Amino acid sequence: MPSMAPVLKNIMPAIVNVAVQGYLPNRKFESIGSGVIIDPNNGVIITNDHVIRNASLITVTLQDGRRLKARLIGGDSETDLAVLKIDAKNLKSLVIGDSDKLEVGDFVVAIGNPFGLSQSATFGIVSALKNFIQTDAAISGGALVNAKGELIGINTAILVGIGFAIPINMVKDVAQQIIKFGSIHRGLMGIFVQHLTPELAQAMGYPEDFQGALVSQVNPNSPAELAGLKAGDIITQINDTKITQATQVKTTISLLRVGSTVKIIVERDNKPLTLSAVVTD
Amino acid sequence: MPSMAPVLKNIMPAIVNVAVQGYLPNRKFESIGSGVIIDPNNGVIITNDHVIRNASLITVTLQDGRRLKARLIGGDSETDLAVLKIDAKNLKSLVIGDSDKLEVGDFVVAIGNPFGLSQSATFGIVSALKNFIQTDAAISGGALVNAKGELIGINTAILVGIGFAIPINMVKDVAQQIIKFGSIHRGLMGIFVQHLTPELAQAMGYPEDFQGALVSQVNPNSPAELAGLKAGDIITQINDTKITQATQVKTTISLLRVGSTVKIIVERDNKPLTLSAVVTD
Amino acid sequence: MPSMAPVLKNIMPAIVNVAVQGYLPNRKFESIGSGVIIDPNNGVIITNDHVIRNASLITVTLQDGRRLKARLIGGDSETDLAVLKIDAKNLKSLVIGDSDKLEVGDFVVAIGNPFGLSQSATFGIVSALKNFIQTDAAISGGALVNAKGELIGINTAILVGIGFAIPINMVKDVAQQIIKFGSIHRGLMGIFVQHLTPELAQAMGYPEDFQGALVSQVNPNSPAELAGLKAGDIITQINDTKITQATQVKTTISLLRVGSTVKIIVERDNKPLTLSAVVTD
Repeated sequence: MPSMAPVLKNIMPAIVNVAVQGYLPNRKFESIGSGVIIDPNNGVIITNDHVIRNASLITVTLQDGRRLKARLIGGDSETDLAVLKIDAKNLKSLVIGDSDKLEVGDFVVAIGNPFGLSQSATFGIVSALKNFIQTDAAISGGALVNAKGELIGINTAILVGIGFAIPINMVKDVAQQIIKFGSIHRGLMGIFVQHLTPELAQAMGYPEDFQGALVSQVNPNSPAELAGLKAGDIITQINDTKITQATQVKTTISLLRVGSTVKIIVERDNKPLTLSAVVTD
Repeated sequence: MPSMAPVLKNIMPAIVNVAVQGYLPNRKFESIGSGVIIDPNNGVIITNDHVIRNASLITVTLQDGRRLKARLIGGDSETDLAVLKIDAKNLKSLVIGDSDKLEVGDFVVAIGNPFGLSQSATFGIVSALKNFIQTDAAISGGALVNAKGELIGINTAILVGIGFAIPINMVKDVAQQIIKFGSIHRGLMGIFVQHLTPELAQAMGYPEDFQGALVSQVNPNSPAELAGLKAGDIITQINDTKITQATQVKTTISLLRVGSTVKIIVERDNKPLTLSAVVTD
Repeated sequence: MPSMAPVLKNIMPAIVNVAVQGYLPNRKFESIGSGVIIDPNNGVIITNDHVIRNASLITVTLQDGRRLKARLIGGDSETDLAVLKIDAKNLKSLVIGDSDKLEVGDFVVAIGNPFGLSQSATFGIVSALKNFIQTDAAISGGALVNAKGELIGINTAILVGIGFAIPINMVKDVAQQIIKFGSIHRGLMGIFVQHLTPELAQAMGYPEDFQGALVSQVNPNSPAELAGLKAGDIITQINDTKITQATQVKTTISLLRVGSTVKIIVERDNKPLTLSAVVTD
């Protein structure tokens, strides 16, 4: 008589209810969702972008009951993710798997905490892997877990029998990014860029006066890594455009069609480099 | 290649289709549902309250085909349950489990008989245990069964991916209650009360002239059992109110807020007793 | 940690996307579905009737990517099935099971290819076997497969939690029929009839001038097989009606109520035969 309770038991402490006493910008509301703690030490919670939208107040009911004060570390509408910290003790966490293992047909359960007093679970499979995960489990900002009961995704209800989650890998990338900066910008060919602060600039033996976008992380098999591009590079110049702003790469790129051969001047180990690169529909 | 057919085979005889040739009170209708036989000897069927609502006629198609005459033993809108008896032979029944075992994540199948000629089955898990069972199996008055294929719930469609059932324990409580009386009233802190008939009154060595509500059954861990209250007690007096009516306890109680310290004079073994008790939101 | 990926891997080559550049009869459209290859040698694809409805163009994206030209071999609105051929090489196919094995409760996965670039999978069980298969897997013209990952059905979305498929047996019957003729007519008591062409007529040692409907295949336990009727018979005469047209059997039959004792003069091995037969509601 197989059952999913055995693993569910294990992975439900690390689920939190989330209430957002917010006003609606120039009428009150109370948006409420669920969330998940990925670091128990630094007490990091993840949740939906849209839940903490317009948040004046941010409160996290633990599973053991501890109603709490949360802090918006950061957001990512680009993937509806959102990072929070709660200052607290005796916090339990359960395992994170690796999305890269996800086959379709793999069994999952979507878990949440819609009412703070409690739990909630649905069942289906990985339906499709489009960067969405698709699933026939019913739907948010909660855990998605595999048949081993490992945290492999985070749930995001949007616009039926079609659940939708975000891989925990992609979700770790934005989080850890958002933690380390007012972060997560995303740009060309699966790369993550940040602002080259003076403090960074010089930290890397460069000058404070020096400028570019800072390639923070290049995701493998990205046309960027293909283009020869790595983390710690400083895009000085996409084509004719002097890149001295981090969000230029994007606005710059967006205004160029697919099948177009682009020249990124990166600045690595104190020397310029053109990089043969290519845009893709 | 695991499958649920093996147990389903076993537990489908005990499923019945139910047609209700009723009129609609001062236009005909024919409400139709499914039902389940819990006692094969006394030929007891359970079903939904709303199906037999306005029933002039009550007919039960067996699984083997025997269209039959049923009798409304009793109802319970309070939990949409409803108890019927069919006078008949060679009746088969399958196992009843224990709801108290139900973990969330546990696999279930919801079964029915919407067309009398036949069968119907859905799949999901125990989602939440609020006194509702929640489930992602699609939806009534039919069996819900565990992965061992045991009868653990009864289905009740109300007002999406959210099935809803009633635990077989709770369902046995009301049934066996309804059988033994024109029964099931429910009242304070998970207790069941009935009318102290003369016949009961004296049966318990009391007088016929004697009055109170008869505590018929106190459910464990109820604030009542906590309050010191047991089955066979006769609530003579909640607070200032002389309880000589069985439904007083309720109307009496309902008109008192939560966190309020209440005095039930019970009459046990021929002596009065105050009981320190407490209401709860 | 059981999972369905292992079998899904195996059975996804044989899934095709299907685009129908059609006009709408006296405005363009592009109806698009999924389909499945049942014969890899003759390159036979099956799909929905309604997808290729009004098809001016018929194109089949393979799973490996090969966009292709298809040909409408034939249709069957009577069961929404439709048969196509694509002229092509290196084509892979996965196993076909036998619907007759299908118990309710049996696990299935519904698979498709709604976007040609890709895959898509849902999960449920065989709910009911009415000649429809009912299922709680979400929904077309795609594979339905058992827990052994065998092709046991084909999907057909019509007019909620109620998927609907057509058994692969029934689906092989119409296909192989449609292949061998401008075929599939269906008629009395689970029999399949075709036009007695001269070429057939004489092929069976008969005359070219000779006429009747050709009983092409009598399905077992059909009242026809019960009526004494077999494949290769030539219904010369249902009752008073001279059957010399193949679709007469139908129009003939349809205009006769249930519980009526019918006389089919068949012509077998060059001799007439009345057959005692019976219609059924």
